Parts: sequence; C-alpha cells; structure tokens
Amino acid sequence: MSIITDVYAREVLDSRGNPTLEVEVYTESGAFGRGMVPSGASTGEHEAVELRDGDKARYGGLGTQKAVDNVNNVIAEHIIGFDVRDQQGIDRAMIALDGTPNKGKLGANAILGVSIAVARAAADYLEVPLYSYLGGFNTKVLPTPMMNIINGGSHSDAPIAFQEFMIVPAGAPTFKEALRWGAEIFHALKKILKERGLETAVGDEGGFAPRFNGTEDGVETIIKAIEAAGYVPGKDVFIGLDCASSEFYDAEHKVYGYTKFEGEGAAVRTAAEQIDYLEELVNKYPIITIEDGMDENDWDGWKALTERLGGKVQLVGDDFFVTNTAYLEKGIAEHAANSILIKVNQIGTLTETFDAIEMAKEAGYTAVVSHRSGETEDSTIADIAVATNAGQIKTGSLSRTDRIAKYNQLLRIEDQLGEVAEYRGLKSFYNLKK
Amino acid sequence: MSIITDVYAREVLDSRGNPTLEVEVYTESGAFGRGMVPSGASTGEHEAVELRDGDKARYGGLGTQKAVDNVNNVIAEHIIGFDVRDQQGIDRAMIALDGTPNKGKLGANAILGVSIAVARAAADYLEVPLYSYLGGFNTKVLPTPMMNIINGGSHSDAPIAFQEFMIVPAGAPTFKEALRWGAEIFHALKKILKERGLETAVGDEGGFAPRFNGTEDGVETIIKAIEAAGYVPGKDVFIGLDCASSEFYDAEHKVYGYTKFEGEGAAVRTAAEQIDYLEELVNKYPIITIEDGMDENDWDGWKALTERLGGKVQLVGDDFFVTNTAYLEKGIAEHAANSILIKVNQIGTLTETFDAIEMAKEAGYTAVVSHRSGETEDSTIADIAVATNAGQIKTGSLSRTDRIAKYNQLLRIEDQLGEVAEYRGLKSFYNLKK
Amino acid sequence: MSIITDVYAREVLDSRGNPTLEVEVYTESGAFGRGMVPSGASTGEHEAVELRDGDKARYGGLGTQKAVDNVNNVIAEHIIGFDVRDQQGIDRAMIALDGTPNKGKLGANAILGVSIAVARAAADYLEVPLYSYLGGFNTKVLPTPMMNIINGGSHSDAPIAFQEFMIVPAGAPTFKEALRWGAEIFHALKKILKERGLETAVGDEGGFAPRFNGTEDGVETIIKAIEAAGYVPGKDVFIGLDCASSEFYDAEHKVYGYTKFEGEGAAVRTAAEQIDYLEELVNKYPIITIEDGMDENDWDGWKALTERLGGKVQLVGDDFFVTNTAYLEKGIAEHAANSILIKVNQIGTLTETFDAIEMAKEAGYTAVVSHRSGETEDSTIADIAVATNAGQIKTGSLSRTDRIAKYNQLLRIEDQLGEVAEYRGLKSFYNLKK
Amino acid sequence: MAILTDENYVDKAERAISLLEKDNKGNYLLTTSQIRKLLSLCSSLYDRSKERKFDELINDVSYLRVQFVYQSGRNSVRVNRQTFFPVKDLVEKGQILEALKEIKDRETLQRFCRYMEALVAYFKFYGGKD
Amino acid sequence: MKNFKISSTYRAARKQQKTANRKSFYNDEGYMISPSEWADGVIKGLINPKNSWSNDHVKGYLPRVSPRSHWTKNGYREYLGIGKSRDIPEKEPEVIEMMDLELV
Ligand SMILES: [Mg+2]
Ligand SMILES: [Mg+2]
Ligand SMILES: [Mg+2]
Repeated sequence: MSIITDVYAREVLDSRGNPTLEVEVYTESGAFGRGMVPSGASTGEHEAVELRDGDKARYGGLGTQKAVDNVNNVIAEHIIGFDVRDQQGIDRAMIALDGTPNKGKLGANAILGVSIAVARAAADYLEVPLYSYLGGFNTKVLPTPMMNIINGGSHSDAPIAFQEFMIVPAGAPTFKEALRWGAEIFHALKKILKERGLETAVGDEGGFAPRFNGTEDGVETIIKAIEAAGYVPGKDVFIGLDCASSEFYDAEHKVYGYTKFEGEGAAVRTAAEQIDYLEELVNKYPIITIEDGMDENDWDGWKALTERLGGKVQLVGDDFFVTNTAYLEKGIAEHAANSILIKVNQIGTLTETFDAIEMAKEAGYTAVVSHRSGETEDSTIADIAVATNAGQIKTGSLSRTDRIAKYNQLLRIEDQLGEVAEYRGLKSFYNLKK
Repeated sequence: MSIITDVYAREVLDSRGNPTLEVEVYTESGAFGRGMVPSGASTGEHEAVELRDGDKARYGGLGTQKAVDNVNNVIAEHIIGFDVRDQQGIDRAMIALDGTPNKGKLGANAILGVSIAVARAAADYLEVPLYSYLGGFNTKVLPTPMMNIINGGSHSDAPIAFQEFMIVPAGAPTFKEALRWGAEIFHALKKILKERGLETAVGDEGGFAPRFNGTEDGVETIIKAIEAAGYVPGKDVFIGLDCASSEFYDAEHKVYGYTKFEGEGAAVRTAAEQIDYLEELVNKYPIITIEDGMDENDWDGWKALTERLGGKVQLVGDDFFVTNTAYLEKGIAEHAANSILIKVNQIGTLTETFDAIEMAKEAGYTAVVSHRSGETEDSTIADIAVATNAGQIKTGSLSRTDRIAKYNQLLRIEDQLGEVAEYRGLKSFYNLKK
Repeated sequence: MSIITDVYAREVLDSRGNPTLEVEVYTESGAFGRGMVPSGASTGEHEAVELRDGDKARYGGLGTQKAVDNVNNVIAEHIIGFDVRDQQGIDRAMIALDGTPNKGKLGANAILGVSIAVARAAADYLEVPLYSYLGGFNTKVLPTPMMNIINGGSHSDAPIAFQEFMIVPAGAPTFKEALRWGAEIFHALKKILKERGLETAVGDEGGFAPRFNGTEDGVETIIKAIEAAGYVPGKDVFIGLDCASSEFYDAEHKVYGYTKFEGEGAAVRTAAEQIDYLEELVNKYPIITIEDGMDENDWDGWKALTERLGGKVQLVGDDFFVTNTAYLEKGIAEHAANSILIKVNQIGTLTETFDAIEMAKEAGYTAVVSHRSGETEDSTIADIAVATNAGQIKTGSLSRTDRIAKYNQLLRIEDQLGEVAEYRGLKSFYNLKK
Repeated sequence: MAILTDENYVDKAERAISLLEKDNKGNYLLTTSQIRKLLSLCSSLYDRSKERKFDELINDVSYLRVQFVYQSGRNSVRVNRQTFFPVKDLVEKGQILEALKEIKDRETLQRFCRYMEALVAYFKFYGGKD
Repeated sequence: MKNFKISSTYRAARKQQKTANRKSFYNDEGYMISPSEWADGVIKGLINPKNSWSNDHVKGYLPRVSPRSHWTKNGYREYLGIGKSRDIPEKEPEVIEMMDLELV
C-alpha cells in the first residue's frame, strides 16, 4: 500500500545544459515521487562528491550514467520493499550501502535523488503537502528571500572582487509583497543598466553581470534601483554580499589579494584590514548579510570577523562549513560565523540536511537553504525552507525558471497556508541583536 | 469521480519575472491537474489577447489578478460539474462564455490555463501519460528540435537583422542523441565565443547574443561550433533562421530595410531582392529552415518565396499565420509557406490548437510547437508535440529550465515509449521533396 | 473522511483525585482521538487560566462541568466541519472564539483538550505515530530525563528550602539504560531511607519527601544512592535543583528568606548572596541544572545569575517565563536564563507550544517539556518532546503511572525508532559550552 | 429661523426632488406606493387643522413624525446588486423632519402640509411612478 | 444542511444524465440570460456568481437527499436527525363543535 515497488533513475539535463539525474519512486498503491538532483561538485576534501562518467566523448565527461546505473542496479534492490514513509531508515540504509564518508562509491547525486523521490512519494501517499510531511504540523514561516541581483568576481569581467550582490526585502508584510518588490527592483535595475549602456543578459542565477567601476558603484546602482522602484533602503530592502573571499585569498602570503579581480591597483589586505573594509562597507551601506567574508581556512580571521561584526550583520559560511556537521560544530565551538548556507547536495540526504539545520538552529545560527549553479525544475528546497521554519532562502534572481520555480512554490505554500502563513522579514534574522 | 469539483487560479511569476497565472483543477476522486500559462500579447487584432491589470503600481501594469479573478469567479462556476474528460465541451463552453473572437473578456491566458489544467486532470484521472490522453494510442514520434543558439535582431546590439539562429540535429538516431549533440554544440560555441572575447551571457530563450560582424559571421561561427563538437554540417546538424522580417520591414515603401539593425550602410532589398538574399544564404550554408522570411502582410512575397524555395527549405509562418485557422486556410489556398508555428497561448485553447495542427497536417504543412519569450515550468508543449506526432518542436536553447524542462519531458516520454519511440529527424520534414 | 464529525467532552479525574476533562474527536471515516488535560491554575496574570465550576458542593469547587459544557456546546459546533489535519486553523479558530488573551472565557483546559484530541485523531487518520505527525520525518532524539528523587520546600516538612531534587542520567548510552539507572537509583535511595528510619512514601510526582538536616544532607544522600546503585556521580548521573525561589522570596526587603522552610536559624540572602550560594552548591556537587534559582520578578538578579553560572549550568525559568512568548522574548533579549520549562496547559494550545519551543531553540535555549502535579494517563508530552527533538523531559519520579506512562511512551517511541533513535544525553545540553 | 416660508416651499420642492437618486436609465427610484400613507396622514391632518385647534392636534403630528421616521428606514429598492432607500433620501433632502420640528401652531402645520403636496406634485411632474 | 447529504443515486443520475453541461444562467432579477451576458454581469459586479445558475433537471423522481450519519460516544453509527430532541406535544385541541351539519 506504501511499500516501495519501483525505484528508477534516468539522466536528464540541468539548467546549464549539463547532465544530472532524476529518480522516480513508485509504491504499491500507486503513490509517486520524482526527485531531480542539482549539479554539485565532483571534487572536495570533506563534501559529498557526485559521480561523473568521465567519458570525454559524451557531454565532455559530465555524464551521469554511472550514477543512474548505481540507482537502478544497486540502490533499487536494497530500497525496494521498504516502507515509503521510512525516510530516515532508507537514508541510513543508503549511507551504509555507500560505505564511504564522502558518498563517492554510489555518488551523492544518486543518494540525494532517491531521498527526495522517497520523501515526495511518501507525501503523495499520505495526501499531505510536502512541507507538512517534512516538517510536521507546525510549518508556517515563509522564508525571507535573499535575491541575487548583480554578479562579480569570477562570474563577471568587471573590476569587482565580490561574487554576488543581493537584495533582501525584509520590510515586506507578506512573501507575495516581498516577491513583487524584488521583481520591481529587478526591472528598475534593468532599466537603469539599459540607460547606462551596460549589459543586461543574465547569468547562471538570473542576475546581471554589468561592467561596473567597483564594489561601491554596484552597491550604489542597487540603491538607485531600490529607490527607483519606490522603496526605502535600510527599512524595506537591505543589501547582502557573497564575497567568496576564498577565490582571491593568497594562502601562503595570508592576504586577500583584490588584484585578481580589480586590476593591479587594487588593495591587498590582511585579515585585519579585510575586517575594517567589511566594517566600512557595513557602516556605509544598508548591508545586513555578508557571505564568505573570510577564507575557508582562515579560522582566526573568521573569529575576529564574528567578534567585530557578528552582532549587527549576518555572517554566512558557505565554503567555511560546506554543510558539514563537523565543521559547523567546530565553528559553533569557536564562535566563528553566525549562519550556515545549507546545500542539500553537498551533504547527500534529507536526514543529514535536517540534522545540520537543527544543529545550526540550536546554537543560535541561521540556516539558509540555498540553490546551486546548475538547478532543475524541482523545487524541494522551498519545501525544506518552509518545513524547517528556517526563515531564509537563497534561490537566485528573478529571471529564470530554474530560480522562479522555487518562488512559485513558495507562493503556492503561502496560498495553501492562508491565514496561518507568517512572513517575519527582519525577525527572521534571530542571530542579530535589535 | 471524474466530475470537476474545484477550479482555482493563482498569480505566479514567469521565466522573465513578469506575472502570469496558474490554474488547478480538482475532480471528485482527487485527480489533480495544474496548468501554467506562458506570457503572450495583450494586443493584436487577429490573435487571442491576454488580460492584464494595467495597474502601474503593481508589477508595472502587468499583474494578472483580473484574469485570476475571472477564473475564480466566472469560469469556475460554469466549469465545476463537467466531466474532466470532456475537454472539447469545456473548451467550447469557455469560448461561448467569453463571447469575443479574441477572448478579450475573460482573457486568453485564463481560458488556456483552464484548458491545460483540465487536460492534465483528465490524464491524471485516467492514470495515463498526457500525450497518450491527448493524441491516443498511436503516440510514438519524438520531435526534431530547432535549438536557438545565437540571437540577433532586436535581441542583440550586433549588426544582424535576423532575430534567431538555430541548430537542427536532424541526423541523430534518437532524441537523446540529438539533445546530447545540441548541448555539445552549445558548449563548443560557448568556448569559441570565450576565446573570441565576445559576451557569453544568455538571453530570454537561453542563447547567446554576441557582437558579430554580420549574418555570415554568425552562421560561420555556428558551423565552427558544430565542427568543433565533432559533427558534420549539412549531414548531422542543419541551420535554421528566424528572420522576423516584419521587424525591419518598411511597409510604406514596400521594402525590407536592413538598415534598422545592420547599421547605416546595410543593403536595402525589395521582395525579389529579399528572396534572392535568402536563396543565396540557402546555397552557401546548410540552412533547412527559414522562419518569417517575409512580412506578415506580404502575401505576394510569401507566395513568391514559397514558389522559389518551398521545395527544399521549410518556410514557417509565425506572425504570418498567428496560430489562426483562417489565416492558415488562406495560406494553404494561396500556396504561401509550407509550415506554421503553433503557439498555444496565441489561440487560447487546446481544442483549437489541435484543430490548427490537424489542418496544417492535412495540407502537407508541418506544425512546429513553439515556446514564448516568457515560459514556465509547465512542459505541456512537449506532450502536445508527441501527442500530435508533429515531428518538430522549437523550445529554446540548452541553458535555462524554462527551456530544459521541455527537453527533459521529451526525454521522459522517449524513455516511457521504449522500443516504440521513433525519431524521424530528416524524415520529419515531410513538407520537403525527397 | 478526515472531516471532524463529533467532538465529545466528559469530566474525569486526575492523579490527585481532582476533576479534569477529556475530549474525544471522531472524524467522518472513524478516525478517533482522545485528549486528556493535566490540572493547571485557574488564576494568574500572564498564564492561560482553566475554567472551574466554583460549586463548593461538588468536588470542593474544582469540578470541570462548565468547561465540558463549553466543549460540548460552544466549541463543538465551531470545530465540526474542519479538517482534522488543519491543527493550526482549528487552534486559531478556538483562540479567536475564546476572544480573551488568557483564554478565560472557554477555559484553557477545554481548548487544550480539543487541541490534543484533534492532533491525535489526525495522527490516527494518517496511520502515523503522533510524534511523526507533530514533528515530521526527522524525529529521532529521545529526551534526557531529569527525574525527581527528593522533595522539599512546600512539598515537605523537611528544613529544606529547595522544592525539588532531580537525577539526570545523562551518561547513559540509550534511554532504556537511562530509565534502568533511574529506577535502580530510586530503589537504592528507598533502601537507604528505610535503613535510616526515614519515610519512603511518595508524593504527587512520585518522589520521596523525607526530613533531612538541610539541602546538603539531601544532596549527599542522593549522591550516596547514585554510588550504591553502581554509577559515578558527575559522569554517569548528575544532580538537578528546583529551588522555587518565588516561594521564599520577600519582595519588600528583596531578600530570599530561607527562614520560611529551614527554621528560625536559617540565613537570609540577597540577590548576590543567593547567586554566591548557588555557585558554591554548583562547585561542591555535580549539579548540572538549577530551576527558578531567582524570583520570577527579579530580572536583574536573573541576569546576574546567567552572567555568573549560565555558562556551565543550565538555568531553567519555570515561573520566570510561565511558558509565555512575551516573557521568553524579554528574557532572550535581556540574557536572562538559558532554558525554559514548557508546560502545555500554561498556554492551552499545541500550536503555541511548538511556537514557544522553536522560539527558545532559535535563541540557543533548551526547552524542557514538563509534567503537571495533577497528571493523567495521557502521555502526549513524551511525543511532544520527541517531535520537537527537545532532548530534555521532566515527568516526575519512578513511581505513580501518571509519571511512568510518559516513560513507557518514550520506551515505545525508542523501540519503534530502532536504529534511528538517538540519546544525546550530555550533548542535549547544547545551551552550555564544550 | 425657519426652513419653510410661504414664499419658497414650492421652489424648495424643486431643489428637494431634483436631487433625488435615479437609476442608470434616468427614471426615479421613489414611487408613490411608498409615500402613500404619509400623504394620507398629511392630507387628513391638514383637513382637520381647519376645524380643530392645535392643542389636541399635537398627537397627530407626533404620529406623522414617527410614521416618517419609520417609512424612511423601512422602504428599500434594490437595483443592480445595489440597495437604495428612496423615502429616507426624500426626507433628508426635503428636510421633512426639521419642518415637522418647527410645527407649533395651525399656520406652520398647514404650510408643512402644502409643502408635502408640493413635493408629491413635483415628483409626479418629473416622471414619478405610482 | 448538516442533517442530510446528497444521495449517491441522485449524484450518479446527475452525473451521466450530464445536467451540469446544460446550465442556465440568470441575472440579479432572476431572468434567464446567455452565458456571455452572465459572464459580463459577473465581471462588472451586477450578478452574484454564486446563486445565479441552475443545473438543468434530473429526470425520474429520484430522492435528492439521504440522511447523514455520525458517531456516538460508543463508537457506533447513528443518523443525525434522530435523538433526545425534546418533549413537548400536549395531547390535542378537542374543540367539541357537535353541531356542524357534515355533508355526505
Ligand atoms: Mg558562495
Ligand atoms: Mg517568431
Ligand atoms: Mg516549578
């Protein structure tokens, strides 16, 4: 009735034209679940690694046929016969079946696809919404969106070291209003960039990568777009950063060389000077979030940055924690960062994703459910964000259905919740003080 | 058990960040269907118009709350009670309830959303795939895709007057191989443009808009990308054009002015000169498709172009025919074009879409199911193409989930059909001799 | 089939012999849920009040016929027709129908009984365990039990001002072993009290209330029982205190007068002296938690106590926060305590209970789901503790089944969880360091 | 001051009824069937004020006033999903209640009755329906 | 209506006699109108879309309605329209009148 009868994987395309896989789960009564895996990384020291074919004559070595065969010929036989509502048991069985810390034998993509498909099939069997199945009865908080609007760093050729600039409409009454505000600021920025003769064609996440003079130019243009849309910066819409400082960090010189992206006249700053630069940016602009402000190995720099700025601006560790429970626990013990970026494919299963989210929540940190560069039409991360009541999501810009699908799912969730739906905005930043 | 008990529309976003709507249909036994509407045009004399709010405060006058209320208050009361498998009856009831030729009272988006949601709910009730429900038991043909890869005209600042350039992998054995070839050619073109220093960001349809020297430069770079991927131009992969010649048409002087897009020194061509230019392009390059080679009102030019090139080149009427049964019948009688571009939201109803496809097929024309600039995660047009056995689809490039979703649905359909699945390729161009 | 069809209420007895109510909910398909209410307080400025009949002829004025009639006549007609899985909507409807901040019109007991009955009927309809319905798929943590061993204060004639002494077997590997250790220490202490001539009769919560020579004698006897059972104090089993300082606090002189419970020769301490005395007790004994160490209105003294002992010792606010959202928010903002005692009948609704639990969790506080002095055979708070993964519970001693029922429910939950169940023990005290 | 004088009540009826509400088609909303009892009472009271003095006509005036305040709130006409209360707007625009308040002797009573006759006459003039 | 429900036989009769496919529409005054003007009036707000249409007619004198059931405290099924009700009926009103010439 709920016993899993069929587990079947196939190879599909992601939003970047690269192969990924999807897994379909069928039970006895006809309950159906489909999980599509976002594209992650096949290399990593302590992050779950996805399995790639490595056949240079097929998709440039990015095929996912090996992981499809792993699902169809290994995982399917182990999982068929389980109860579809035994998500923790199935995920534990798959982890034990892989037998390696980084899920390299079967592939983290294969395991994640089976986990998502099983969870969705169980929600289909129970005839409950997916967020209701995942987070229980008390799921009401619509996450505060952190919408990427301008790209820098290695995502653009402009002289900007920081990788992402984002708008956070934390002053909106509802999620529907926040989405409308974000879309209107997006279109106002599009108009402003057209007037200035800058490029408008969008990147991987749907945001622009224009030719700016620097970080201050981009932040000021974002402020101008916010005001052109008709909203107050620092009251209605705030600014978030994704510096990705690990890209321009000299390991042996222990400096943050901005010259890699900002020309030979840029500022090569130490960890302390980087802290003062971030503090200057926070005191100058309505910046409420900074992501990857220090290198993934600059633990002392992260602790000093948290001491200096951890009470007024959210500090998110993306590569600092790489959704690893061990790294998150060490960072909590050492008072480094106050927020973790949750990526479901960098850990492997939904059980461990929720374990990381609850460990971050129990320590006062904020969990930000995040997209990847290669996404799909699957919008499970919106259901994860609502189910955990995380209160924050980072699912891209307002310009591609790889990103807009999550916003549409959040709109559907808010409509379904109705009068019990809650949008908290600045209250979602419970890691901050006042 | 199949009686419709609920019709509910809600306003969501599209792939460009502009509002559209989605409809959900619930029947008595719990069968569920969801239809999302691609964004079309609210203006036009001889095509179905969409209903926009026009309130400049909300979304810049592009809100769809009016059409959502038309579904929830007008269409819902009439449709609730019908059998969900009565697609034609529901569609005719909606058309009669509107009362206008252009569906401007209720909105074409509203009617199309209800039509798609009803068809999907009927397929869900019958527990059959959507293409099987739409087209019957004899659904086997996988469409040959025309993948947009380079954009010019109004979508690029380069001196190119042709709106779109496309690759057609008609030499593939299966659709899976055709998709792999398209993705590899896309990535090879991306590498070539990166080496050339041209912009690599994608547009609305997922393709690049580089700054080429001209049309010949763009076609030659496409051929270089085809050969860099290891495929033969003119045997494995062909080239299609979407001229959109109505954009640079000087109607007052009855002349085609390339000076609008290709600079001040661009050549000026009459109808005969435009035919000669298209024929020269066909002779120089492996061009198998030309779309909107003439203006939507140049009927004599269309007749002359079909008399000159119709025996070896597919000529598609997009603005010429506007998915209109009357215009298509007039073109069939006057031997104008040999193909029609089919957009479901330009007609507003699945019944009329299938009527137009059947009329095109009965006259030797090919029907090409197409996308719009703003799409959704809805991939119904793939099921429409497979259900009608149309043999051709035009659903964008290989770079955004608004386009990749249709290719993923076609991959799923091909996997479902198994041995039955057919990919004609060059044989899907039955309008061409030999 | 999930539509609430019948809501019945009746008057039953609690563990103290005083009346309470129970509510049964039948849905359309026959799903059934029974919720019993623990006895609470009908008076209080900022806690939910229960409705008593006030008829001194019946049950000494403690009958619950008025609230039973409120459920049977008022609440039932409003709730019937709702979906049984719409717990948040039902709870909001009952709160609105009461129309009082402290739920004094209908009674908190009535609303809580309907909430519990609805949740259990929804879990029965879905054929899922109650903790799975309440907390979702990621419910695995078996709470660490702080179980009462010795009583004092107003519950005993001993010269001890501290209300409760508790044993916490946080060194146990599993919850089964923790329960076995608690039972064996309980029996060893019973033998020790028998060999000393002290009375071994149990009180309301199941613990002994013997006459000692003071607090130090009581803690020494508990440590001796821990060693006699074969376990190491400070590694296997820890000591918890419940001072209930509001009982022996004189607000006029702002001093904690131990002369109320320890005799004429007792010492009178100020806020600083009280904090010093708690610090000396912590440094002398393996005390891991102190509950109500300072008066419920002494915010400065609570802040000083958290400044001094709040890093290494858990500080639970029972009367300090009274399971109130506003008090919890004020304490979080003011850095007062690091734990909250959650009593479900102090608010009267499962939705608000879970909201308080998540609010405490997000601030780094621990939520301790607590029993009442008059309990029932209902064991829902065990499923509440497991569903929220709170990691700590407080359900009395190891005697009367009004306590043993919750431990049996936790044993059942651990057995169903199997290999998934986690007993964190000392790791569930995440509000502390290292 | 007084709202009704012998030189202006006729012209006052013009301004009272010309501003009455109207359906979209232009016809009136009030009909004679709604103000029938009020006109009958006014006519009878005017008829009796000739022979019988005012010290025992106060109760008839109070009955007329309570009847006005009843028929104003009772009568309602619903057109195009929109309800309207024509007698109340007639009383409001024509200041019927305020005129009733100033009735203190025979002369003002007869002036008020003639004002009511003017109101109904001119209402019939502009296409009022029976 | 809570004491009763729509009967299954009437629902089936309405289902495949297809009475819902032949709806009639009315304006605010209850006069029959075409679906186009009904849609026009509902959009402009001159018609209430809820109470302004009819589902043709079901042929065959079928009972439209069946009793609705509920659960007692024993867990048994019971009709919703039966129970303790009340107790006030008197006996009758015997009005004598033993003089009326009753026609045969
Ligand atoms: Mg990053
Ligand atoms: Mg076109
Ligand atoms: Mg207490």
